[PDB]
This record gives sequence, C-alpha cells and structure tokens, in this order.
Amino acid sequence: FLKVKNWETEVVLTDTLHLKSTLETGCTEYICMGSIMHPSQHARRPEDVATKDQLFPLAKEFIDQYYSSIKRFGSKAHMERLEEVNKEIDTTSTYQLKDTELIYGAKHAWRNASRCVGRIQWSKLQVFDARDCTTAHGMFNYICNHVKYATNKGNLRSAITIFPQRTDGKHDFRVWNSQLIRYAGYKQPDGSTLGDPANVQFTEICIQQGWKPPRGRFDVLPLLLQANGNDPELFQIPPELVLEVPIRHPKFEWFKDLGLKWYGLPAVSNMLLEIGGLEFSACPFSGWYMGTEIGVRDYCDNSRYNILEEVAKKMNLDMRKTSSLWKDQALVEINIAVLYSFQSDKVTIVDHHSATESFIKHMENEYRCRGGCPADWVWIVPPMSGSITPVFHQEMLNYRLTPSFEYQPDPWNTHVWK
Amino acid sequence: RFLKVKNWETEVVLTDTLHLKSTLETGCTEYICMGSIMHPSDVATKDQLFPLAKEFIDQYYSSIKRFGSKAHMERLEEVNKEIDTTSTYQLKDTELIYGAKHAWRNASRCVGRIQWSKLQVFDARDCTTAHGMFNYICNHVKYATNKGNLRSAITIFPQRTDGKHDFRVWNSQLIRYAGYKQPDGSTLGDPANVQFTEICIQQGWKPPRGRFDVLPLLLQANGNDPELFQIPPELVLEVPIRHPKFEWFKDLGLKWYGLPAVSNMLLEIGGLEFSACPFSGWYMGTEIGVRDYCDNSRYNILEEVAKKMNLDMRKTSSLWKDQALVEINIAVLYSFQSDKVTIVDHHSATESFIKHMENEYRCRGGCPADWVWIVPPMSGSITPVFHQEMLNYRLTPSFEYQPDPWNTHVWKLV
Ligand code: HEM
Ligand code: HEM
Ligand SMILES: Cc1cc(N)nc(COc2cc(CCN(C)C)cc(F)c2F)c1
Ligand SMILES: Cc1cc(N)nc(COc2cc(CCN(C)C)cc(F)c2F)c1
Ligand SMILES: C[C@H](O)[C@H](O)[C@H]1CNc2nc(N)[nH]c(=O)c2N1
Ligand SMILES: C[C@H](O)[C@H](O)[C@H]1CNc2nc(N)[nH]c(=O)c2N1
Ligand SMILES: [Zn+2]
Repeated sequence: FLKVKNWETEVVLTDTLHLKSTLETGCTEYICMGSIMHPSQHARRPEDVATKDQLFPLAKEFIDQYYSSIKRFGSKAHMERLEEVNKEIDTTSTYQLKDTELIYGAKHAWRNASRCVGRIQWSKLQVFDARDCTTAHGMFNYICNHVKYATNKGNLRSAITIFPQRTDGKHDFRVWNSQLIRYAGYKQPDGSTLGDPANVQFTEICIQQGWKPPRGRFDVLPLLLQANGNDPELFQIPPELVLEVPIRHPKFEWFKDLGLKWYGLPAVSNMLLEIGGLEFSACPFSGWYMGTEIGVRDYCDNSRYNILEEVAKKMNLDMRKTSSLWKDQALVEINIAVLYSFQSDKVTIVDHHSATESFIKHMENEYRCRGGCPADWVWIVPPMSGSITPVFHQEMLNYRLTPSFEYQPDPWNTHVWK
Repeated sequence: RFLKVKNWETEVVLTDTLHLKSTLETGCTEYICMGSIMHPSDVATKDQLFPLAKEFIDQYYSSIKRFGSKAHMERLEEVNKEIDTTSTYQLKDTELIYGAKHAWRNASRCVGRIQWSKLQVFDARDCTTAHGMFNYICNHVKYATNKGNLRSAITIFPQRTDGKHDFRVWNSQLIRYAGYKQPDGSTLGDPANVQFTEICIQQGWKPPRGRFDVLPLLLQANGNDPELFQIPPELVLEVPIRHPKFEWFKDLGLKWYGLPAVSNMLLEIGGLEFSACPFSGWYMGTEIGVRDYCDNSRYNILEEVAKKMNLDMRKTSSLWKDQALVEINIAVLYSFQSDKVTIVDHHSATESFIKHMENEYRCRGGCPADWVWIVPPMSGSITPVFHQEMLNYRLTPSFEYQPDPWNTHVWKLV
C-alpha cells in the first residue's frame, strides 16, 4: 500500500491498485524520469506478429480482467472464450475482440490515461466499431460521421472510432494527422512561419501529396488516411462539419480584430490503442477542450502561435522587462477571451478550475471504488495558475495499467511507398 | 551508460552521465513513480560512517585535482583514525565550505542554483549555547540582508553526535510572521505558522497579536530545552507592498520580509549530520506573491483583491482568480525593486536556471532537477523549464528534511 496526501485539505488516499501494474514507468529507485516525455520503450510484444506464447498470455489476461469486471470469472462464457482465443490464435496468429470487449477495453484505456485531467467522464465514451473498414475512402466516411456525432452542433460528446487492428505491421491503418482538425503551417520565405508551426512538416507532406494550400493562418488541414498499409490518401473534411469559434473578448472590443479563431473539437488521431495484446494503430478519439489547451499552449507557446507579444501591444503593456509580468497579464486575458467565446457560441468548454476540481473528485471516486487512480502530476497540473488549482497540492501515484493508449512513430518515418 | 534529456521547445539534447554517481533512493520504483510525493522514503555507527567519509573525501580531493595525492591519502588515514577512536570525525574548513556549496548545488528542487558557487559559509561549530546561536544568527542576518543588496549565506552549527545533544533552530525560516487562531475560527496573520506561534507563546513570548508580527527565534543548543530571542527590529528588512497602477493597493496594508532564510533542514556531508544549518538567498517573486499571499491555507488575499478590482467573482470561467493573482505578483515585484531589495521574477529565474542546467551538463555531466518543484506555480507553460525535461536523482552532500524538533525533543524544566 502507498498513501497519497492532499496538502490543502489533509485528505490521505491509500493506493492498492498500483499492484496490478505491468509496464515500466521508466523510473528506478535511483532515478526518477517523471518529467521525460516518453520515458520507456517497454511494450508488451515484438513490433510485428508475435508467436502464440507471446500473444495468448496478454489475451488471457484481458479476457480474465473483463469477465472479472462483469462478475463472471470462471463462468461458462469465460472458459469458452479462452478456448476460443486459443483456437483463433492457433489458426490466425491473432484473435478478434467481441463487441462488448471492444467497448470495455476502449473505455478502460481512457480510464488508465494517467495524463488525462478529463477522466471523470470515462465510462460515458461512445465507441464506433470501424473494424470492417478496408479503404481510405471508408476511413473518411467513418471519420466524418465521428465528427458530426461528436460535435453535436456544439454540445460536444466524447467518442472513439476504432479501425482494424494491426496484423503484421506492413498492413497498418493510420491517420497521418496528429489531430483530426489542425490548422496548417507554412514556412514563409523570410524565415518566419505562417499558421501553426507544429504542423509545418505535416503541412508540407500534404502539399507534396497534392494539396492546394490556401496559404493562410487558419487553413483546416486535409485528412491523410492510410488503410491496410497502402499509400495514404488526401480528403477534405466538409467545412460544415468543422465547428469553429471566433475569439473575442468580453471587455476589450479590439480583441476580435486580431482575426483569431479555433476549432471546437479536439480529436487525437495518432496514438495506438492496446487491448489484450492487440494494437489498434488507428483509433481517433475526441472530447472537449479545457480552455488552457487552446489559450495557453496553442496560442502562447513560442514554438506555436506566439500571439503573446501581439496581444500585449494592444493592452499597452510595458514590455521592456520581464518583471512587469506583461506575458502573465496577457496570458490571462487571452484565456479569458477563449472561454467567453466558446460559451457565447454554446460550444462545450471547461476552464482549468472546474476541470481540476473534477479530477480531485474523480480521484476520490476512483480510490474509493477501485483502490487507486494513476495520475501524472506533470501533465495534470494546468500550464497556467498552477497552485491556485486543487491538483497542484495533490500527491499523485503514477503507474501503467492495461488497456491503455500508447505513443507510436509518425507513419512517414516508417512507410516505404509504392 | 548515458541518459538523454530534451527541450521540446528549443530541441537541445543533453547527455546525463552524472546520474550514475548517485546512491540515495528517490522513492520511485521500476513500476510506480513517486515524483509528486512531497516526502517519500538513532544515527549511524562506525561501520556505516567509514565509506561515507571515504566517499566524500575522495570526491573533494578530486574537485581540487588532487585525487591519489599524498594529502588525499593522509587525510583518509586521518579520518579513519578519528572514526576508529571517537566514532565520528571533524571536517576541515575547506571541506565544510565545499560540502555546504555542493549540498546546495545538488538541491534538485532549487531553481536558484546558478549561484551555488558564491555561497558565504559561516562556521559555527564552536557554538555551545542558545545565546551563541542567537549571536551567530544575528550576524548571518546582517550579513545576508546587506541593506537590501542580498547575499547568499549559510551558518553551520555543531554536528549531530548521539542524537541527544542536538542543535536546532525550531523556527522553520529565520523570519516568519506569526499566526493566531481567533475564538470565532477566523485567523489573524500567517496561518502556516499558527502551531509555531502557539509553541512560542507557551514558552513566554508575549505576542502583539497583529497581522505581521516577526516571530522570535526558538534556539536549541546541545540538546537542551530551546530558548526565546527577539531579533533586533533594525535587522529585519521589510517591504511594504504597493502596486504601480492601482493606488488602492497600498491600503491592503500588506508587507513582507526581504530575507528568505530556511532553518529546519539537515545538512549532510560525508555521513556527518548538521541538524541546524540556516541558509538564505533572495526571493523569487512567486514565492511571496502566489504561495505566501494566495494559497488557500495561507494569507488568501485573492478574495479581497478581486473585490477591489470589481472582477466578477461569481463563475470561475471569468478567471478572476488568475487575473488578481498576476496583479499581486506585479505588486510584489514592483515593491521590492523600488525599495532596492533584491528579487528575481519567475521568468528571469527560470531563464537563468536553463542556462545553469546546460552549463552543469557540460562541465559536470548532468544536473538533478525536480520539474514538479522547478516549474513556477503560475504561468508554468511560458517559462522555459516547462518544456525542459529533467532527470532527478539524489547526490550527496545534500539538504535533507528532519522531523520537527517539538515532535521528538524530551523536555527538562520543572
Ligand atoms: C472529454 C474531455 C477531455 C479533456 C478536457 C481532456 C484533457 C486532457 C489534457 C489537458 C491532457 C494533457 C495533454 C495536453 O495538454 O495536450 C490530456 C491527455 C490525454 N487524454 Fe484527455 N481529455 C478529455 C478526453 C479524453 C478522451 C475522450 C480520451 C480518449 C478516449 C482521452 C485520452 C487522453 C490521453 C491518451 C492523453 C495523454 C496520455 C499520454 O500522453 O501518455 N482524453 N487530456
Ligand atoms: C539565492 C536565491 C535563491 C532562490 C531564488 C531560490 C529559489 C528556490 C525556490 C523557488 C525553491 C522551491 C521551494 C518553494 O518554492 O517552496 C527552492 C528550493 C530549495 N532551495 Fe533554493 N533558492 C535560492 C537560494 C538557496 C540557497 C542559498 C540554498 C542553500 C545554500 C538553497 C537551498 C534550497 C533547497 C535545499 C531547496 C529544496 C527544498 C526541498 O528539497 O524540499 N536555495 N529554492
Ligand atoms: C480527447 C482530448 C480532449 C482534450 N480536450 N485534449 C486532449 C489532448 O490530447 C493529447 C494531447 C497531446 C499533446 C502532446 N504533445 C506532445 C503534442 C498528447 C496526447 F497523447 C494526447 F492524448 C485530448
Ligand atoms: C534560501 C532560499 C531562497 C528562496 N528564495 N527560497 C527558498 C525556499 O526553500 C525551501 C522552501 C520550502 C517551502 C516548502 N513548503 C512546505 C513551505 C521548503 C524547503 F525545504 C526549502 F528549502 C530558500
Ligand atoms: C518537459 C515536460 O515534461 C513537457 O514539456 C511536458 C510538461 N507537462 C505537460 N503537460 C501537458 N498537459 N501537456 C504537455 O505537453 C506537457 N509537456
Ligand atoms: C503535491 C505536490 O507535490 C506539492 O503541492 C508540491 C508541488 N510542487 C511544489 N513546488 C514548490 N516550489 N513548492 C511546493 O511547495 C510544491 N508543492
Ligand atoms: Zn519517478
């Protein structure tokens, strides 16, 4: 057992759930890597098709956990299912998840996402089974429906769409986009950058793939879909499905004249979903934004939109030195605008005070019913106003549970074309 | 066997070989990370003290490029002679200064480490009484405060012997305001220090029962009962907090002290334990302005400032707390600069610390850092340490925590 204390309320939780931890965190008792982006390459099976003694033990574990979840350990259906995975693996070197197993594993991957502040909602995920897809066109149909359903005219709903699992590796389904909706980034001739600088390499892949770019600041990027390992394919998301919020300020009338907007749907599309030894290399999932993701990081990182110096000018701020806190002060007004805009257009959005409060409650709930909750303090603490949110003063144990979401290399580094 | 760290903003990559040296446990395991735990997990005999001593002397003579030398080998023999016959040994003045400087340098949670080498070390190992401790500490303060041009300093008192004759400063910092719990449940002054205020009052302190009463020193020498001493007012530099734009801000009546002086930590060198070792530098703005003034368990002036800003304090998505918080830290920096009291803001400090980190990688092979503590408690993302990965390990000499003296001391009067 390992206790965790809240240094603001003195609540102490007692974690036993960590004992079911399978993968290495990256830490040793002599060195802590809690601030490394990807601390560990400890996967669960070799990079392409594993052998029977490699795959079944992972499969046996998940099926065990799922039947144990529904209070049917060792039942008729449980024992039959193991034997069924046994024969599938025998004759296909893989196995196929039942519909309910798919939904259980997808929801529980979200649940063990040690980095997601927005997990109090985990069991309310909508799972779209796309395991029957065969082409990039079909991938585009599935994604498009995802976006309509999730967006819900602004009343956002969490959803994941799950494309066929990895087989041998040279037949992967991928979304080459990192998120379903991102603006483009163009390397200007004078060395500067128009649009979103994180997406310059991807914006150039799209150009070199055929995309006519409008060469602006908020060009929604094309989807770039790969099916069954083949060459990826450009599709344009119908604009009427890309709900966008223009950013204005509840006080500074001049703010709208900055011509800033952002998209209302955050949909991570480049990660890998891992259930019982199976690897779903294409599993786009979406929810709704915490304000700070847009207004702190997207707008105010140096390597991102860097609107800070611009907004500070209009604020008439002494930018001669740092000790004036002109960056701090504009950062707040920006994140004030971003919130007030989304709420004004009735687009779902949550502020960092409301969401962190929820996660404290979610930790309670979890510790009380599950015996723990994995939590990555470095990522949970919002990137502005850290200590005036509850999460800051909350001790967090971090450990890796399966099912889970895993990083994976960008498909263009590992894809020989045709 | 190297370990790399990346800055996801600049994309600089640093190679850490220093982590091999460490031998003290972080608290993590291979399957759980304890990087957000505030505190993870009588005194040492002869046999534990030999290697620790050897370790330290070895690393010291290496730093002065004299490893293997006659002076190195004779020192070791001398150190063993002492432990062999008194179960302890005594650091040289050179080693004491080296050790103290490196304990700071090795403080993975300190962002201000770029100045580690400029420490002024005051040896107080000859002290024997609480009055002696008060004298030494008063000199510390006058020196460190330096009429506002603050200077880093440490004062090191006699080492632990049997855990029964221990010097301690009961004070957690050398200058802290007092806090009193009122009948009605309201709290006057600093609520952090309420329990310590009660300990003092009980021991004879006659409190002014105001909002900013400098507490007294509660000084323990040689394991005896501690003793009360009032720092001379003329040595406590204080800053009245005003705001460059908001005229009304002075009326809040806030002030803060100028000298941050940590006193309840243990300094560990060569297996020796220095249980009283107050140290001091200057302040980063956020330590007063975010945590001292705006934590809920503390002075909690957020409510009061936002009223005097006419902010909408109903819903949270108005970000009134964020907005007031910036202003309070604008005020705490402006106030110090005007009175020409040394202070660094969180932008400048993080900036410097990245430079420090990079230099420490070059010359030394790494630098242990605790991203949880290095990232400031406001505007984290727009400081460069946010985008900087950091390896964390425990190098000795180090500053450790120790239990609060009032939990473990056994009294003697009447
Ligand atoms: C519904 C509202 C949600 C909110 C407000 C939210 C918020 C966040 C935030 C702030 C992060 C930190 C990373 C960053 O700042 O970019 C994060 C990480 C993450 N979230 Fe959520 N999220 C939500 C829903 C979801 C859903 C629906 C899923 C999957 C079904 C998910 C899975 C993840 C994963 C995998 C990570 C990162 C883990 C890693 O990098 O190892 N989140 N989330
Ligand atoms: C000179 C200017 C200095 C600045 C601006 C500075 C700043 C900081 C800050 C912000 C922290 C985080 C702790 C908190 O916020 O509560 C810290 C921690 C720390 N400082 Fe420094 N500091 C300075 C000098 C020193 C000196 C002179 C020493 C000792 C010789 C020292 C030893 C430490 C230690 C040991 C910690 C870590 C506490 C722990 O591990 O729990 N610092 N410092
Ligand atoms: C569903 C959802 C909702 C929401 N409101 N926010 C998010 C943020 O999702 C992620 C963001 C990053 C950025 C990491 N950086 C290296 C680019 C990495 C991940 F693994 C994520 F899952 C997701
Ligand atoms: C010399 C110096 C300068 C400076 N500007 N700041 C500091 C802050 O050092 C510490 C602060 C805390 C606060 C931890 N909280 C529970 C109250 C605990 C420690 F052990 C520290 F060493 C020191
Ligand atoms: C170096 C550091 O680990 C890195 O910048 C992390 C810090 N914490 C984060 N927290 C969130 N929510 N998102 C991030 O991308 C990061 N980046
Ligand atoms: C629970 C968590 O570890 C705790 O609130 C820490 C986080 N980081 C911190 N960082 C600093 N500088 N000071 C602190 O007191 C803390 N508190
Ligand atoms: Zn760790």
